[PDB]
Amino acid sequence: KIIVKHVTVIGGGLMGAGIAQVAAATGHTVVLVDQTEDILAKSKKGIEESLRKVAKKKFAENPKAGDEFVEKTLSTIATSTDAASVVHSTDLVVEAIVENLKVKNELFKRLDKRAAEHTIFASNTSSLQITSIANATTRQDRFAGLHFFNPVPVMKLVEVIKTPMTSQKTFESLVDFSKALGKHPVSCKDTPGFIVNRLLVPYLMEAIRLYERGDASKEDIDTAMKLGAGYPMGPFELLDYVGLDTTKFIVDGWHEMDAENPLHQPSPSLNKLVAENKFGKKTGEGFYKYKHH
Amino acid sequence: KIIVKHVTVIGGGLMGAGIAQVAAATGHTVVLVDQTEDILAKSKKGIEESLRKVAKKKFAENPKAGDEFVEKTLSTIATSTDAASVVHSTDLVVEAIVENLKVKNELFKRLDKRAAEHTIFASNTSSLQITSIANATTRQDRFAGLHFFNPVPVMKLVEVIKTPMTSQKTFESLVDFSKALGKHPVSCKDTPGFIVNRLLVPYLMEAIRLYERGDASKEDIDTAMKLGAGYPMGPFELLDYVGLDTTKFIVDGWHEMDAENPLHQPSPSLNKLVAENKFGKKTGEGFYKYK
Ligand SMILES: NC(=O)c1ccc[n+]([C@@H]2O[C@H](COP(=O)([O-])OP(=O)(O)OC[C@H]3O[C@@H](n4cnc5c(N)ncnc54)[C@H](O)[C@@H]3O)[C@@H](O)[C@H]2O)c1
Ligand SMILES: NC(=O)c1ccc[n+]([C@@H]2O[C@H](COP(=O)([O-])OP(=O)(O)OC[C@H]3O[C@@H](n4cnc5c(N)ncnc54)[C@H](O)[C@@H]3O)[C@@H](O)[C@H]2O)c1
Repeated sequence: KIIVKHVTVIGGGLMGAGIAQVAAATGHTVVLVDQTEDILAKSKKGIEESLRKVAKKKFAENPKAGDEFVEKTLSTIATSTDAASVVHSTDLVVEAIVENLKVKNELFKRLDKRAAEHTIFASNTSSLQITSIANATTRQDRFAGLHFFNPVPVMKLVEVIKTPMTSQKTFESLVDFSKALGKHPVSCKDTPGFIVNRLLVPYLMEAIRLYERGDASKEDIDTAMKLGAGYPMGPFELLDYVGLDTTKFIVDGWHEMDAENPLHQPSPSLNKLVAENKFGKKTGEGFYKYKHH
Repeated sequence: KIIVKHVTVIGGGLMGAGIAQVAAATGHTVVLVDQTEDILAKSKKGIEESLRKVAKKKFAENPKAGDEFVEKTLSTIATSTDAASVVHSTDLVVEAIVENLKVKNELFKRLDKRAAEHTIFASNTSSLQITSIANATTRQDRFAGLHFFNPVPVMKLVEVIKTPMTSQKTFESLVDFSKALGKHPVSCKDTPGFIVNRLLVPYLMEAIRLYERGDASKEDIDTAMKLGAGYPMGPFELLDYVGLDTTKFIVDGWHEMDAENPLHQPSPSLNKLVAENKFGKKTGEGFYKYK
């Protein structure tokens, strides 16, 4: 077996940055990639802030030990603006850039040419077909989905997505990598939503519909699911948390593919908030208003 | 206003006994009704056991008081095999009998003729139209749904289901009672599944379907929802907890009442387990095997 040691993370946004942090804090050598040296600087700055915050809590009894912990993790994270310049010596590429099929394919089609023969390619895409992105290369046996959850340093789950072309060898290596990250990998076919979103999102939509239908208030529904179902967050609270735009985008996709399916019918309230740019906790307001920090 | 103090709980089963216990534990006078003395005898025994299990921990430093707390509570629960003889002056009737609409209606239609004027009637039914029961009486203004969750003494949520005919006075009385029970009432219309089950059951069926499609294993799905969604139990673990037959029954109902809706399509796997009497934990086996 070829064990993942060097990881190239493409995209230093909410997800990528978190993936880089966890990979680096667990002993992997990482190269975080993004479009500009500024974006990278900002992303790395966010990773530091997050680590120091974790350190000031784990090593509360010893600041020096906390600093060392942060410095060692942070120092194993290099940054480059062109992934092509470093994949020839990387073991795994984890992509977390814009959720646009064409962009991702252009990305992987090119990297395919620079990457070492054993290099595995993985996409953290939530709504696109791993199979579609994989066929943008001739490395399908070494391509799969590696789906994380926000905040990455905190959420322990990772969905390892296998296309009909992914090799068992590629699959096992990602499972191993997942455990090496301190996460718990689960397996799922390359089907829309995979496991979590496929069971989570349609439920959140049903919650919105029960509310639009006026059967009960948002507040009551949230109370009902937290106390009655034991959920950490009521559905409206979670919607604002994951992002109403993020959610609408996923559902539009499903609706597009099967407009006749009632489960994916659009939500007026959801569309309205998104139109009004009320994306949730991101913009200080979604279905609920939040204290603009 | 109408302050509920004397309560009639019809049905001393899983839900019934729990409602009786919490009502009694919170200072209400309670009369528990069921079909036989043996059933009632066992129901009241289960209540005593549950109360004692608690007292032993809470009154460790003073067992005497603990036993008195239990004594007081049990002595505030009466039992009867004849509902009609009890409702003449009760403030509230909470029903939790077999999920059969006919039986329920006959029950309430009969009791409507016995209950005092101010008496409020309420059903704990999960998959039935509160309206399809209130109309079985002429007390529609004092009829509502009051849906509790198992274990009643643990679950703090209570869904107060109001119908178009339900009085506001009746509504606020049930809300006040819910709070008196130390519970937290939420409001919903007499729409199927109310809030909780309406949003939970279909999700659980979807989990089964993902499994039946061959997309992932039950274990991973369970793990996925626990770690990825922060749920206490994975869907299959929960299905076995709430009961597979219980669930199937609710899904079939919605399926018959609207066979066009994809969320209510029957599950081969679910039906099979029910057929071969594998109902979940309460049977030692459902999607998983226990003990
Ligand atoms: N945030 C979530 O809830 C979540 C959870 C799981 C998976 N995802 C998936 O992860 C991916 C990124 O999500 P995000 O929330 O981290 O996004 P984001 O907008 O926070 O960050 C994306 C980063 O990608 C960079 N980027 C865009 N195009 C690029 C290109 N051609 N080359 C290099 N870098 C490029 C941007 O500059 C940006 O810093 C998406 O595919 C999304 O569907 C999101
Ligand atoms: N998941 C649950 O267990 C749950 C949760 C919420 C609501 N409910 C609802 O609560 C009610 C009962 O559920 P349960 O789980 O307590 O059931 P159960 O079968 O444990 O207990 C019902 C009790 O009702 C008695 N009963 C039946 N018909 C009667 C009649 N005509 N008169 C007097 N007693 C009668 C039985 O003998 C039995 O002891 C149902 O309407 C159901 O839909 C169940």
